[PDB]
Amino acid sequence: VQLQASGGGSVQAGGSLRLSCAASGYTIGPYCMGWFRQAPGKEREGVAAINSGGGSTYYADSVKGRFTISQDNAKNTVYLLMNSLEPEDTAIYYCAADSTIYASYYECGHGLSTGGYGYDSWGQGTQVTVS
Amino acid sequence: KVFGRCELAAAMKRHGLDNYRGYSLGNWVCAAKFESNFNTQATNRNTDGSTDYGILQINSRWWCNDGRTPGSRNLCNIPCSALLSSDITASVNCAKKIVSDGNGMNAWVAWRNRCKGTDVQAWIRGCRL
Repeated sequence: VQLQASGGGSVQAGGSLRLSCAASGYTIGPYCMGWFRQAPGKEREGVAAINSGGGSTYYADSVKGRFTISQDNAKNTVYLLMNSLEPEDTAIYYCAADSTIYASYYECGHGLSTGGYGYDSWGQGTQVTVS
Repeated sequence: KVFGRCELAAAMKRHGLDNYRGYSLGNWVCAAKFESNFNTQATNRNTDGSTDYGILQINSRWWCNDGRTPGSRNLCNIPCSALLSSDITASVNCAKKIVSDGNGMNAWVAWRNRCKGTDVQAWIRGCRL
């Protein structure tokens, strides 16, 4: 697939931003849609994920209670509402997807803490800056 | 029905799984071992309300219909109950559809973690095939 996202930008601490992402090239999947981020000079890390089927959500402890991931599985899109943003949230945010249609139930949150394992598709990256 | 190792191997071979999509018979036997311990009546409930069924623990939000999650897919076009039968035909036919869509057996995480790269032929060793 090809993932394209929009939204983000710069905002003052305590502010809010909403990221959007659309997948193109799928016919059945994806199975998972999620968000990862990479701060300056750091390794990429997971932020949130959602199962296209069922809508179960998963979040990194660093964003629990402030971020909310949602989707529109019929249109292969995913969203990330970011409230109570802080300077430490500044980073390049990536939309990602897992195209594998697992046989048994698969928790999309698995890839969040495993270096994005399973997520085979990635967006180009969208800057989020919190002053 | 709880199959014996060789009994299941023989049934899977009769149903054409040996070397299906490039996976020798042992891969399938090993996958069934770690998914259901060879029990056709194995089921597991998930947080989204879906259920995994049978020897290969096939999920109801994608592959079969159990009516418990309206709007879900039924890619194998079968009632999930068919996956619990002592007759493994339905499970085999669905597994063939799953493994042939482009992800191979990686669709079964248990297979990837416990079977992939091992001496899978060992699972059919000593069997009358």
